Amino acid sequence: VNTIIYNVGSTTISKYATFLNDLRNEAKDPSLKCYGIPMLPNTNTNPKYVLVELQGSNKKTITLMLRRNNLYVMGYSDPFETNKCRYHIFNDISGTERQDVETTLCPNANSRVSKNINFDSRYPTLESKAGVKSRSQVQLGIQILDSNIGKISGVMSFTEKTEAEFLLVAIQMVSEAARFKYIENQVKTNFNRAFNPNPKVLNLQETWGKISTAIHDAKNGVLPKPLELVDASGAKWIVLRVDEIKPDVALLNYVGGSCQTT
Ligand SMILES: Nc1nc(O)c2nc(CNc3ccc(C(=O)O)cc3)cnc2[nH+]1
Repeated sequence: VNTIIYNVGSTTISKYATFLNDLRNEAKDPSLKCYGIPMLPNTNTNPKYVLVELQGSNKKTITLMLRRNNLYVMGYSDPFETNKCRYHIFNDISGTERQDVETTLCPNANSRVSKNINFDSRYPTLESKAGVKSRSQVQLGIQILDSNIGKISGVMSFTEKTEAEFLLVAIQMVSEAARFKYIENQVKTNFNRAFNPNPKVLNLQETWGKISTAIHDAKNGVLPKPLELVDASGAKWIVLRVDEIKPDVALLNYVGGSCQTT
């Protein structure tokens, strides 16, 4: 498994771009692509994971473990106490995958410790733990991510709110930013400040699977049926072609079957 290292304590937008660029290049299937957009790989493809080491300020680091097939965060780890590696697996991880999060995050079986994420990765759960009806109320931003890392990295006890807040922010600035060019650009336009995720960034996150299927199944560039998304103002946004949603998409969820590759 490879790890993409990103210095959150000291960056520029070009470094952010390079980061996502490296995570996409690593996550994507070396050949799967529909309409010129890279597609994630089939679950049987190896490696099945990719790590993202987030280096905050004050020597506070957190490593994220992502599944390559759908870019989902399965858990995270942080340097703890002396030679310890504290892994936190999402509660929606099951079977062998739970051993995979533990061993892939903390290879040294001798010094690794467990600290379970007692809830799933679904936004409504994360939002509920963060104590917000919508993640739109939790601003995203570099300095913010850095600050959330510091509240967890090495700290024995943090609340589910503190934890959910870190997750919400990290999930969107990492995997959601990698999945969508639009989301990356939003972060870069507000690189030096805190910003609330707009209706389009959130909708994109919620309709990624549909968009990916729709584009995979697209005929000549025509979406099987009209896809109803929402723009930045929160207005209805009906897409009929791949050219209309493609600019905002960097990676497509793995969708089984052949497709118009270009
Ligand atoms: N990076 C990452 N990691 C995960 O573990 C993860 N899990 C999910 C499932 N849950 C959800 C819940 C709500 C919505 C939504 O409200 O749009 C979309 C997906 C989605 N997106 C995810 N992204």
